[PDB]
Amino acid sequence: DDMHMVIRKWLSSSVPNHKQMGIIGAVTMMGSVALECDGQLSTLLDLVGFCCEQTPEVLALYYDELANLIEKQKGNLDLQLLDKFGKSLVEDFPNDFVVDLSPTVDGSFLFPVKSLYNLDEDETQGAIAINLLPLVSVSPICLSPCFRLLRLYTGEQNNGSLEEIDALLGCPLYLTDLEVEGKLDSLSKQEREFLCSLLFYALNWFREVVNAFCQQQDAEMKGKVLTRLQNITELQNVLGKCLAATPGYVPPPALQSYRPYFRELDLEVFSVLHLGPAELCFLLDDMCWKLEHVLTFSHLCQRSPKEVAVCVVKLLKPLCNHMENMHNYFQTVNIQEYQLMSSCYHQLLLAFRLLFAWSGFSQHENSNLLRSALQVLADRLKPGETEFLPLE
Repeated sequence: DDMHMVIRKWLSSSVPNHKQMGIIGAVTMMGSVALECDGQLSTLLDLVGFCCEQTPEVLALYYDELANLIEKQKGNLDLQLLDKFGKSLVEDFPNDFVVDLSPTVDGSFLFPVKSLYNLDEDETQGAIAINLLPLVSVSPICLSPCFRLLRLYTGEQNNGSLEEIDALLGCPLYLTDLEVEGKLDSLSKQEREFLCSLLFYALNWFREVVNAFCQQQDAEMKGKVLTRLQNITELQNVLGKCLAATPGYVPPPALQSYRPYFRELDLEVFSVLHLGPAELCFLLDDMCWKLEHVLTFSHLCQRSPKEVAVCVVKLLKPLCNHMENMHNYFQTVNIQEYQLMSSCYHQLLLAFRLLFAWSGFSQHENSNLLRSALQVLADRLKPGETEFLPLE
């Protein structure tokens, strides 16, 4: 009763500071049923809805709270209890964001709506699309939290996430013509600020979907993932020239100045390396930025440094194959390609030093991990047959 009272008091508190802590405590309390349980939960969620039904940012934090809850203890979460609280999203999401994809879309938008980036579905589900342009003018901020929770719930209900949300991967996106990026001066700080926000939201949506679908491996899925990665790098290249003409801008809470505003990239994404130069440079930059902090940001901190180390060591073979390809190219050997390859090489070596300089290898418990990594490198040198050779 005391906990419920303090949670309700914080929910009704006028100062926004710590009001988010109310929803944090609410999801923490709901975690207690993660083995008449529904009554107190219903009262708490009624209070939360009353105190945040008109707050979009609070709704975003609420969805993120469920996402973190499912991610943390998704192994043995109760299916029926989770469904009884989360059944609303199945109707909430497509009714809000899943718009019709008819070609007769019209309105008072600043730029025309074009169905860019048609997926592998050649008109199979043309009536389904993500109408971001009418939505910006259900709020824009909450899209990727809601998609994250939908993905996690579908993974809970069904082992393969394809059976529920398979059509979402190849959907088009409502956007204007990229050629307008050349005529930036025509914007006059009226259209430029409008389209900057839209470009950020498009990048965040693409990051969310590639984060969702990359871990699951199926026939032809990986090609769609790689094409989406190409779409991300093309959009980022457009955004660079766009933001070059913006003296200042404040993006939503969610060219490395805009690093923290992007959606966090899951550590499973680097399983994709098992590709052009731009995508490889982008992924390696993300990996190096993570290892520069962990081994010397909310999602990867959930797991210990030992888990990060074993996950990184699992990927050592494709890195070696890439390095050998770089060596062959440079021996055999286009200013842009030369710069890209030099950056990739410098990103490959920095990752190597950050792995091997990990202080935790001083302790004796991690002898097997270091022996395995050195075994991989030695097997890369010779034909094989390490046979558990001596350390020297």
